[PDB]
Amino acid sequence: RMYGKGKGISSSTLPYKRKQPSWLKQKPSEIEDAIIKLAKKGQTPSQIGATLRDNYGIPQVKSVTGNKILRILRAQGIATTIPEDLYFLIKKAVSMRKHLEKNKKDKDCKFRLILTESKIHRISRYYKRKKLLPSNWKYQSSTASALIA
Amino acid sequence: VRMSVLADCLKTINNAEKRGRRQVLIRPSSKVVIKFLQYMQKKGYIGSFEIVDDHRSGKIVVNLLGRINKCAVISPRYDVKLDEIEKIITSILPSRLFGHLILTTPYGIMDHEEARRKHTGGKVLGFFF
Amino acid sequence: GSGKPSGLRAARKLRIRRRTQRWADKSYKKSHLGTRWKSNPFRGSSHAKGIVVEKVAIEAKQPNSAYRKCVRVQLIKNGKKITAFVPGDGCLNFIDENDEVLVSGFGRSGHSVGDLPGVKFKVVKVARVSLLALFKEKKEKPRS
RNA sequence: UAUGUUC
RNA sequence: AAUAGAUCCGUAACUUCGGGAAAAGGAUUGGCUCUGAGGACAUUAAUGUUAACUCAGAACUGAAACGGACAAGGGGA
RNA sequence: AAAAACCGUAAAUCCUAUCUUUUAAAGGAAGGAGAAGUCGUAACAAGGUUUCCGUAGGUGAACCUGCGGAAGGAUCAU
RNA sequence: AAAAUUUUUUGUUCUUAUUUUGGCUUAGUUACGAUUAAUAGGAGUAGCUUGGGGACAUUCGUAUUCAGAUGUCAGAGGUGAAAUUCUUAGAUUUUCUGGAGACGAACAACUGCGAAAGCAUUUGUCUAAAAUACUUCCAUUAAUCAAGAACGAAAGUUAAGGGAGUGAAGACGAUCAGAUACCGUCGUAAUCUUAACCAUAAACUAUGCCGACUAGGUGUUGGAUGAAGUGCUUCCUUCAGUACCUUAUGAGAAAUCAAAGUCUUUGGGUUCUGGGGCGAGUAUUCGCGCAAGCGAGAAAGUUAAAAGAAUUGACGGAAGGGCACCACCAGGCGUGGAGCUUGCGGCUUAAUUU
RNA sequence: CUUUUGAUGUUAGGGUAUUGGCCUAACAUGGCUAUGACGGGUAACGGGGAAUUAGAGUUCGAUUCCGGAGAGGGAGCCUGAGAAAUAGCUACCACAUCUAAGGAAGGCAGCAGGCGCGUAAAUUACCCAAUUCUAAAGAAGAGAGGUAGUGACAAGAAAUAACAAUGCAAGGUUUGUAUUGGAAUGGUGGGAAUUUAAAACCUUCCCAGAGUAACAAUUGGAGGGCAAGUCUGGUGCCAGCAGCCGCGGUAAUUCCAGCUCCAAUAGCGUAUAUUAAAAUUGUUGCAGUUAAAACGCUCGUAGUUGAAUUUCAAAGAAUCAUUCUUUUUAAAAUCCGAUUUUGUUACUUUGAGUA
Repeated sequence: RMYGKGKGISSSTLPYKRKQPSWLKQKPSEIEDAIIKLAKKGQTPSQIGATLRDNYGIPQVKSVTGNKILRILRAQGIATTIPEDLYFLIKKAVSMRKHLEKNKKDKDCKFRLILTESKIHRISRYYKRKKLLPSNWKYQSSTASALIA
Repeated sequence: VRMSVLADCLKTINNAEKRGRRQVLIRPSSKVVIKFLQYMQKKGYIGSFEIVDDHRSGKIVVNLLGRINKCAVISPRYDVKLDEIEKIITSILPSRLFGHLILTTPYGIMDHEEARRKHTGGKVLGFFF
Repeated sequence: GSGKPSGLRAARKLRIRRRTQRWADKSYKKSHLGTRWKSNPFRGSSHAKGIVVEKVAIEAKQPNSAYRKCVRVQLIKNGKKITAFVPGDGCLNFIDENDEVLVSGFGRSGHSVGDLPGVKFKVVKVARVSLLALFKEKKEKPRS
């Protein structure tokens, strides 16, 4: 774990079968359109995959079609300018700062906000080392509330 | 963070045949550990190991003969010339008559004796005796 | 791990650690601190000539009981007052009150030796005549 | 469950 | 009585960190002849008209003198 | 050729400032060593108020007391 | 669009064009072109999930204390014993009412949460965390870290408020040879809240963080899996915590340690710290601080030990047993209370021999 | 930190033998730095090398050779191919010589030598014979250099005897051992050959020339560490010894002496420094619960370290039962069924150049 203690090995393990499940006679001719419609209706790719697994019964979009969900979203041009995890971290930091402004006596909240901003800086450094984020992206803490956009 | 995979592999091997369990599971397989294991095999220190090739950087199960006194890695992988082979050997191995100091060389994984007989010493990997 | 950086590019860290840490032992600090030249009276010399000021008896340590016969020497090289032990049974009588005397260390560098407290030097010859040549036997000529 | 030094 | 204007340089102890401070302490300053910098306005990137005194630099010059009169801190422990 | 002037090279001297090293000193205040010195008994046993930490105040001295800690406690325990 | 080749107008000299190829645009064709998804990490989703995690507001509880009332009358407090103190103006005690501040018992645990310091009345809101489950997403984004930053018990400092109880200082009363202490009565600062400082603790599991491996059992906390006594309770497996017991042909100087193991068969990664004792965490200097002080931090000199663990003994205003008239007790008989002999001390001793 | 006083760069020039902020003018605001700039210290000339090393390391290197710098401290300059020269010049500072007082003259960190300083270091010698340099180049010079003197700095070889007979001890007529008594040989003196520039030394030969072979070995110890005395006198907690532990107050195995013994030996002690010992500086290779030592805790940059994955095998000759040697097997350009290149670096292998 990045901060604190606890190994917490809870996760999801993909099946050995890499290919599309045999019982799925469904055709991949419209699964990408389904995810595109879902993203248009407004869903982050994580919950797009979750909704696809639950309500559509088509696990491992990568197995159904040899291309992964955020990748097809980018290929269609729908993908957001800020990656999902970084945006969620920014939202958490914005909420925490909004709370702290009212309660400056919340030392624990201040500490965890420092931790969250450290994570934000590390992951933004990674994303701008890749070309997934503009080189001038900084995350100043003043206008992050509207930076979600 | 595992850092070195072969170090953990050899430490697990060592603990295993110190316990004398005759069969040991090495979880993070790699090509380097595979070649190290084949060299140990060809020198007769282990049996017929089989790599369980799952879709997830699979594992290895190796049969032990109760035959290895100690296998270990050398970290960092010091680059050794052909000249300092003797200096490393008299400091690492228990005798000049048995034991193997494993080098990675421009011509692959090999021990000190055949590295000498083929020239071109390289980087040190580990040892077993 | 091991407590030390073992990486193939950790030579800077290891070297700096050793450089800082060698100041922690008495030997290296004593041999490499610039203080020694000004602190010790011999200024790094093995021997020194001086002028006898007077003779004094110094108490031995508590377990023993003796009056070690030492002399107070004004070093001509610097002008420092030192105390030098006079070896031998009746060698104090062999030295007068205003003579040139050659003194050396007591064998433990700057440390006291035996039950004698605070004495770090010993007389080796007076009036350029050896105390050994005067005491153990009169094999050499007497006092000039 | 008063106090009670030193060699 | 001693300088004392201005420009450039330099400025300690101590300190309530704001000061001390013009600390202390140095150099220069005239005249003349020049050089450089700092604006505004019109024509189909380029060419003309025109204004303040303000700095900086260089030659030359003189009985080495120039805040030439006036005006104008003595400092320090 | 003497001699003179002006740029330049620039020794040397002096003033000022700063730094470095060494060094005197009324008085003050430590440390170490010595001797059978004086006063008490602080610690080691529950050391006779368990000991110790941080902090603060007080007292001839060791030390005492308050607050919060630790067991290295005198309790591994209805 | 240019290069190469050739032909060529035409009096020291002016055209040209032809054909192959290096570069731009325009349909088609390639096996056209993206490695896993780490018992790495981050993000997400879900649970009549968990928790004394945090902040703000709010609620309750007895106790204590103050004030008022109430009934009665000699004491009440306190101690080893007392005294200081309160008390016919009614102390203490009984009952009731109102106020105040602090605290949050019993439940309460070798239990929970938190990075640590720390966190325990109710309820609400805000906020975060962790584990678990996942065929959800990204795909190396990670580990440890000089400098640097946040937090950091108590005490202390500053300024307002609060001020019951306790109580550094102080004042008395005791004890004692003394007692400025331990004990008692009182009592200022402080303790509490708010806003700032301070940045230190035996801040301790005296044990840095990440990773791998190595053994059985008893529990316990939070999830998830499967099954069964009665829509409901237990058992099985497993993950993540958290202790304990045993065991080591493992370690260690040993005490002991499941890590303090896998180390002369010495190398997984990384940070910090130490180098005999005293001087000394002193002096000096610098940074920080309102101050107290904090962080960094010597030297001269001095010294043969200091230090750790364990064994035997001795000792204990340590515990548990047992014994004795050179101990006491069921009980008495004497000496020193009476005078006298004798030995020794001692007393002047030519010697009163020792 | 540097940057007015050139700091970093551009442009133009000046200057130089030449490049260059080397300098000048204008312009721009750069240059270096926790991978330690800028400072401070060095009892710091650097290297070839030296000591100690099992391997790592630690310490030293003024000093044969190479490079640098200096000629009391600075600065300036002439000649010259070459000097910012110093047994060349000019000036200042500090010293210091002669003077008739007007003025002159100097630079041993060259060779000797002297004073001073010190713990600390040699002859005011001989010669250009060798090595080599300079010249008008055989023939002259050279304190370069060589030779000798002083020289227990270091280093090497190596005397202080060897042998025969009884007596004695040990042993089945074998070893050691106080007396005799003849050989051998240096040390030494002299002559010579020789050597040498001359001389000296070595070597060689010839005369003498060893019995207490007086031709006489010392230094430091004898409680332990550590080889060797509970032997004899003196002293009596004094004197003294003792690196450390300790000894010394009447029986001192430790002091002062004698005898004997031990160690090394023409050498042996002492002092200081340094290396090993020291795995007590630990990369190899230390330790951190309690011996010294995990930051109170977390975040975090530099640094250090970082999961797996992309081209695998078969067949053939030779030692002994194995080991060892050789060929190919995708795709793109090369040669009309065959002809031949297919990321960078670290690292590693071979060379080159190594006084």
